[PDB]
Amino acid sequence: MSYNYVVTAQKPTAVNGCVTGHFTSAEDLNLLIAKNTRLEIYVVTAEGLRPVKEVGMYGKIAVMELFRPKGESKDLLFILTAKYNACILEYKQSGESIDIITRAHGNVQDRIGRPSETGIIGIIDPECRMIGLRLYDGLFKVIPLDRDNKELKAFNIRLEELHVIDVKFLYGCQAPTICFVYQDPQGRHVKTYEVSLREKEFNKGPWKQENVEAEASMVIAVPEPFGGAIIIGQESITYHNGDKYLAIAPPIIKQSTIVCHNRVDPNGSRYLLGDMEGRLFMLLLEKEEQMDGTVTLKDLRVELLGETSIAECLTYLDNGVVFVGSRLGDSQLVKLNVDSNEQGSYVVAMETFTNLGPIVDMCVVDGQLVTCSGAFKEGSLRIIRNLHIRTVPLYESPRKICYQEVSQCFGVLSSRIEVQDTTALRPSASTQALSSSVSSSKLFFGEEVEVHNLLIIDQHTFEVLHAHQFLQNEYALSLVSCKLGKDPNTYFIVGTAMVYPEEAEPKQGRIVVFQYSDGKLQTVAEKEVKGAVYSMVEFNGKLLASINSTVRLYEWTTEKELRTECNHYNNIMALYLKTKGDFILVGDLMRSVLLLAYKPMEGNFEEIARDFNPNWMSAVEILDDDNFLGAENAFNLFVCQKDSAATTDEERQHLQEVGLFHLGEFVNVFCHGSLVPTQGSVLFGTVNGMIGLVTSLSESWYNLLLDMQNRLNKVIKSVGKIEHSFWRSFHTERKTEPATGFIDGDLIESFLDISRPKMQEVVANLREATADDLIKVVEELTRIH
Amino acid sequence: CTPTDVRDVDI
Amino acid sequence: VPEKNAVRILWGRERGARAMGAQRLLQELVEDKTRWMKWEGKRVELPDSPRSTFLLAFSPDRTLLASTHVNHNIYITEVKTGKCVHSLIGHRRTPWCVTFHPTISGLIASGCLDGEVRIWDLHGGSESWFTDSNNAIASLAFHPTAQLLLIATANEIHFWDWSRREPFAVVKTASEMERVRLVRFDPLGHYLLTAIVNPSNANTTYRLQWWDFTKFDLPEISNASVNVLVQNCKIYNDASCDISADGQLLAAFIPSEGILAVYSLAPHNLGEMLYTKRFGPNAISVSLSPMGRYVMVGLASHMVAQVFRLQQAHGGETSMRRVFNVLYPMHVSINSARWLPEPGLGLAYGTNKGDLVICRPEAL
Repeated sequence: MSYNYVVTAQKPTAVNGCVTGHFTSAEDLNLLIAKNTRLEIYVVTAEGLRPVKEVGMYGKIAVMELFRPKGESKDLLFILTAKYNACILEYKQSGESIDIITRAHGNVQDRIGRPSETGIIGIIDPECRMIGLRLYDGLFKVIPLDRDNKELKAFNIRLEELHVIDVKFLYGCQAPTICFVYQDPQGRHVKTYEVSLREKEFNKGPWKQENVEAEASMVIAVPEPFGGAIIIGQESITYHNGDKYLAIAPPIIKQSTIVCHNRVDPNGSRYLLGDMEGRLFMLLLEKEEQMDGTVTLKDLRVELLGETSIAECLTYLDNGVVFVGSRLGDSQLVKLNVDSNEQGSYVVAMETFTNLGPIVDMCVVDGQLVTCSGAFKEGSLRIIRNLHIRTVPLYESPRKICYQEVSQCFGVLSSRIEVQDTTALRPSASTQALSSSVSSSKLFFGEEVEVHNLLIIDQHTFEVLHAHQFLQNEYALSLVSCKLGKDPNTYFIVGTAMVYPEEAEPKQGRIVVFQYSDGKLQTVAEKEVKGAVYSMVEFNGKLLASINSTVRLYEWTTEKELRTECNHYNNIMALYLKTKGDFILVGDLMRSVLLLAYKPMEGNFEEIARDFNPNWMSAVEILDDDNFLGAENAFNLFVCQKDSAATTDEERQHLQEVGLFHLGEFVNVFCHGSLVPTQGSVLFGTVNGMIGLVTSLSESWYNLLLDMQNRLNKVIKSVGKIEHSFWRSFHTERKTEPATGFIDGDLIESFLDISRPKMQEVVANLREATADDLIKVVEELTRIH
Repeated sequence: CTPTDVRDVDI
Repeated sequence: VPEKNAVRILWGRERGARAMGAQRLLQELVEDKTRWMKWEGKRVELPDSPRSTFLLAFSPDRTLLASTHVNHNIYITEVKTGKCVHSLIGHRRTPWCVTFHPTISGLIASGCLDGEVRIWDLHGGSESWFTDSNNAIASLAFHPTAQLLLIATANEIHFWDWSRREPFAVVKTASEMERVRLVRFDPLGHYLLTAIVNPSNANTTYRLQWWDFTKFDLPEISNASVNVLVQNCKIYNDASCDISADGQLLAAFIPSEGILAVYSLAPHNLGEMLYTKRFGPNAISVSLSPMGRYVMVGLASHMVAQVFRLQQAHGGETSMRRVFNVLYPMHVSINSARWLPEPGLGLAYGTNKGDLVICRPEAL
C-alpha cells in the first residue's frame, strides 16, 4: 500500500579500482575506471585522457582483471559483482557504433561459507590457464579456462589455514603455483602450494615456509627475469626466492603503512608505493649478471618522491604520467620528471578531478545544498547549486553542520589529528582563524591524540571567524540551533561524550549551549550527564536527546537551567532520532524502528508500536505521517506502516513492512527539500558519493510504471546478462525476497535513449496508447531531479 | 503409555 | 588491538573503513549487553493440547522454530510473531529428532520409535522409509553440499539418499550392543561426529569420535581405538551435546558428580579440556551462545536454567561464574534451553507440561 520513486541525481564519483592494458585495439593504451557501478574507458594520448565509452552495470564492481589468451589480438575483461556474478567481455567496433559483447556468464556462490574479514580477492594466472577466487574463509575456488567453460563452472578446494591476508600467483613455473600469508596465534607466516587442475588438489609447494613480521599485509610477484615474491610490511621489506634472502629496514617508512602498489617497468626494476598520508614512494632493484647465468639482485632501496592525495588505486600510464585514484578526496594526474624543484619534490600536478567523497552530513538552505565531504587532510564543505560544485577547502574532518537565519553564519564541528613528542603537522583551518577561545570548565609519548573544536562559518564569502576548542579526550557528535521555551534569542546546542581508548562505551557527556551574539560566543549552561549524546533534535520547545540507550526530554526554566521531565529506558544504544511536528519520534541501532507518543495530559512517554525482525540501521526519516523510512547497512531500503487492524494485543503494536528495495549504496543522511506529479521530496547522500531523491505517487501511476518496468527489460540488453530482478531484491546474508514497492527510476528514465525502431516493441497493447502519447509521461518525471 | 520425562523412556 | 570503543567504530564505519572485525566487535558488545536486563516469557498457543515437549530446532536461515510433542505430531511456529503456521501430523508415536535441512528451503526430516523417516515438504509432499526390525531412530543429520542423509538406527548407518527408495551403503559396529546415538555434522560439512556405547561389564557410557568426511570416505566404526576425542561421556538426546556456530568449540557432560567441560576443535589443539565446572545430577541440556562466549545449562527436577560466561582460558575452577538466573513466571521440568540464532534476541525453553515459551530482554 506504499508507492515510492527513487532517482539518481549525481552518479558515483569515488574510485575503488583501476586497471590498464590493451582493450580497444592492438595499438593504443586503455585506462579503465569503475567507480561503484559504472565503467569508464579512456584512451591515453600525448595531450591527456580522451573518453570513448561509459556503460552502467547491474551491481557493484568488486574486482577487475585483464588477461590475454593465446591466439588473439585484443584482450578480454573480467568483472565479478559483489552479488557474486561473473562475466567475460570484449570490445567490438562496428562502423560508427561501439558495443560490448559477452562471451561467458554465470553465477558462483556457496550457501555455506561465511564472508572473511578481508574482502573479495581475485587473482588470474599469468599464463592464462586459471582464475582464483577467495570468497569464503578456508575455501578456494578455481575456474578452468579452455574455451569450453561457457557457463563458468567451478569446484571448491579445502584450506586448513583460516585467516588469509593476500594471495598472488608466481611467475616462471611449469605449473600453476600460489603463495600467501596466513595468520595464527603464533605470528604470520608465508606458505606456498601448487594447484593441480587435473586432480583438484594442492600437490607439493615449491619451497618451505618462513617467518615474517607482525604486520605483513601485501604480496608482490616479480616478473620472469628475476623470480620470487616481495613482501612489504610495517618497517620491514623482505625478499624470499628459493635459497635467497634479502631484507632492508628504512626509517622513512615508519610513520605510515603502505596500501597500494603498481609496476612501472616491464622488467620489474621500478615500483611505486603509497601510504595513507600521501607520500608517493619509489622502489628500486639492482641487477648483476653472474658470469654465464641468470641475474641476481644485490640490494633494494626506497626513496621519497613527494605528496599526493589519499590513494586507493595507482597506475603508470606512459612517458612519465601517473594516475592517482582516491576515495576520500579528489583524483589527480601527476608527472614524474628527472629534476629537483624547490623544497625537494619530484612531482607536479596538471589535472584535478571532482569527487564528493563520503557525505557525512547535509543541509538545505536558500534551493542550494551545503554538505560535508572527505576526511583527514583532504575534504571540506561543498556547495551544490542548480550542477555546479563549489569547493571551500579546509584541512580537517567535518562531522556535522547547521544554519541560522539571524546571523548569516553556519556551524561546523571538525576534528584534527596531531601527535605529541602536540604541535600539529600542517597549517589547518581549525587554527588559522582570527579568534579563538579555549573552553575552561573545572568540572571533572608518540601517541596520536585527536582534538575537536567548533568553528563558525559566515556565509557571504565562506570565511572562518571564530573557533572554540573542547577539552582533552572529548568528542562532539550532535549539534542543533533553535529557540527554547520563552526567550527571544537563538542558541547553539552541542552534545559531547568523553571517550577513553581503553574500555567499552562512554559513561559521561555534556549538553553545553552557546550564543554567538555580537562578536563571539559565550556559555550559559552545561548540565553534565551520564552517557553519550549520540543525537538530539528540537521538540516543540523542549530538548530531546538520546542519552546512551535512554531518551530524555529536557525542559527550560526562566533562567538558564536545563531540567529533565520524562524518561523512557527501554532501547539499547538508540543513536538516530527524528520527529515531525507532532508527538512522533523514532529509534534505531539495535533493532528496527519503533514509534513513541507524548501525552500532554500527563507527562509520560507512551509506547505505541515496535517492529520486530532486527535490522541494523544507518538513517531514519518520516515521510508523511505513517510511511516510515529506514536504511539498513546491507545496502537496502524499506518502508514501514502502522498496520491498521483491530486486536488490541497483536494490532496497533506491529509495524508491517510494505516495501523492500536494494539501493546498493550506504545511505548516510536524509533531509527535506528540492533543488528544482508527485507529492513530497527527500534527498539523501551516500558514502561513495551520490545524490538521490525519493518521491511519492498516489495510487494510479504505479500500475502504469510497474507494468512498463517489466516490459522494458525484454528489449534492453544488459552488459553482463542480468535481468535487473536479481540485483534489485533485498539481498541479505540469510534472507532474500523480491522487491515490492519502489519503482526502478533510472531504468524508466533510460526509455528516452533507445532508437525509434525499438520504440514500437514496448507499449504495443496498453485509448490504446502510442509512442508520441507516452513519450511525454517520461518527460513529466524527468524534471523532479 | 510413553513416559512424559526424558530420563525414563527407553530407546 | 583492532579498536575497542564503539564511538571510534561507528566513526570508521561512516567513512567506509571495513578494517578488522568491526561487525564482530559490535556483536560482541551487544551480547555483553543484555546481561543486566530483565526477561519476560511470552507463551505460544498451540492448536491441540500437547502434554509435553521434547526437542527444538530452527529454520535454515534464522526465521522459524520447530517443536516435537508426545501427541505424535510436529508443530512449527514463527519467531517474530509467535503463532503456529503449520501442523504436520502423521506419525504413529512420538518423534525423537527433526534436523531441519541447512541449505535449500523448508526441508524438515523426522524420526520415530518405530523406524519411520518422513522428510516433509511443508507446502505439500511427504515420503516414507521403514526399518526391518521395528527399531527406533536415534538421530539424523543432513549434508550441506552433497545429496546424502544419515540415519541413526540400531548399530548401523544407512547413508540414505532421498532420490531412490533404498539406501546404498551399510556400515557395521562389530558387536551388537554398541548402538549409535548421535551423528551430527559440522557447520562446513567437512567432518563427522559419532557417539557409540562403550562396552563394559553400572550406568552406560558413550564415546565420541571425530571422523573425517572430506573425500566421502565411509567411516570404519568397527575399530574402537582410532580418533578418540572425549572417551567417557553421558548422552540423552541430540540436545545433550552442542557445537558452536563457528565450530571451534564443543561441549560435553563427562561424569565423575557430573562435571561440565568444553573441548576445542581447532586443528592445533584438538583435545584440550580448557574450561570446566562441577554440577549436580540434574543437568539435562547445554547450549552455547552464537558468538561462543556464554553457556546456558538447563535444569530439571522455580529455577529454569543457569548461564555462565567463559573467563579464564586454560583451567581452574574459577573459570566461568553465574551471571544469570531465569525463573518460571508462575512439579514442572525443562527439556531444552537452546539459544536463539540471532546474537542477542532471547531464550526459548520447553516445558514438561507441554508449553512453549519465548523470553526476550527488557530494561527497567
